[PDB]
Amino acid sequence: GNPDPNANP
Amino acid sequence: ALTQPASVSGSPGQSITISCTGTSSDVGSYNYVSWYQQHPGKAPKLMIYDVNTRPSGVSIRFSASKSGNTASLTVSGLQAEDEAVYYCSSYAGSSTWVFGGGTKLTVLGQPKAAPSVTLFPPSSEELQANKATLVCLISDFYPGAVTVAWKADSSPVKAGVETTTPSKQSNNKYAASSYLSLTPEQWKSHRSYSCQVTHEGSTVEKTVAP
Amino acid sequence: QVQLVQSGAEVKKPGASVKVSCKASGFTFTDYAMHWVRQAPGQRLEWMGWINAGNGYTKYSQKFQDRLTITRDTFASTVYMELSSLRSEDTTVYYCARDGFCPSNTCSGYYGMDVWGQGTTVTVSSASTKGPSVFPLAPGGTAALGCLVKDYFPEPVTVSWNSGALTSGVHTFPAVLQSSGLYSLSSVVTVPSSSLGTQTYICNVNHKPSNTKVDKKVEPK
Repeated sequence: GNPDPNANP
Repeated sequence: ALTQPASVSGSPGQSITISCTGTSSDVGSYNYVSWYQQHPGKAPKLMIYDVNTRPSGVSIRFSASKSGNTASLTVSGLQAEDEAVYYCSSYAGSSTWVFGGGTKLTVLGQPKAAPSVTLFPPSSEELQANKATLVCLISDFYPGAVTVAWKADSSPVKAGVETTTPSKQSNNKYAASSYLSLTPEQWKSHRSYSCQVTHEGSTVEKTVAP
Repeated sequence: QVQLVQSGAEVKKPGASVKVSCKASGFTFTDYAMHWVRQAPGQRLEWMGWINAGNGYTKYSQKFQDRLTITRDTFASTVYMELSSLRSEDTTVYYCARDGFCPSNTCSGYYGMDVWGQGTTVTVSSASTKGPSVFPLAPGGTAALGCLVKDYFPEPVTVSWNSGALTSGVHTFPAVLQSSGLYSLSSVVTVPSSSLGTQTYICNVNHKPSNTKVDKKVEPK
């Protein structure tokens, strides 16, 4: 589980 | 939209907390919760990012945390400059972001001020223009909230009323205006019209007559 | 310094489009992403979408997907938002804000809108430009007199009294927006009652969008 994902499109 | 209380208040030197409740899809899922402070007429300023990190230069009086789906900003040692609207935000997945509805932070302390009310009748010039406007000007009040009621003779009038939001004057008290639009014949058909301004439960009334 | 400078205010008809620019300086443009966020008067921030300044990939809020495009020009270090099929609810301030661009699979420390433009006001209304009608609000102790600046579009108007010579006791109130789409406001000055009938009081109204200037003497009836 990744609470700090890559958010950028 | 993330859910925040509409307002929070405290006295100088005290601490307050502002909650921001989302869903397990945003606040509950990620460490990308930020808080923003916005003063009137200016852009927001970042006060916290990554749930609890203060950006450079931000006062240690600001701190935040999260628990489950609720994030909380705490402002300690309240100062008058902290009066602002505060927003939380969160990542929401799929490269999207969501804001809270904002919380107005009031710092208690400012003395109470009763409104001054001035009521003007329609000018003869405007009546000749086939229009009639009564103008109720309300100034120098604090706190910044008033309600306005209009009467034709003693009877309530709701049609034709337009009232502005209270706006902060240069002296930090508030002003507002209320306008009643009528026809010229409605204006001349009554013995008087009144503007009634209620502020913290007390009411002032001004009356004008053709 | 590190800054974002946006283009100026716009007035638009329903169904038109508006294109706002945001020019970046002081930092390496393609290291970042840029959001657009907007705010109706007295209301919340609303996220619209963002672009990566380097690779140009975008994501829009589903609310805006049909009528919003965000574009960038790296050589000009500029981002653009274009919002089509405008409606009255698009009357807001629009802000651009810098955020991070992460190349990794884990991205703590990248996100947080740390630099904001100054905002661009967009007004969407069916009204056409129109100058105001100015009506006198006729008057020991003090008396109040004024002038009602009625039925104009768009904002703003300026009011002075006696060509700026009278400043004490002047209060110009924020405008009301009527259901006609037109604005009205009032300016009142409080004066010594004993001066009425000797001292002349003239309100000076300037509405620069309609190129209208009005001077009106206010006198007891």
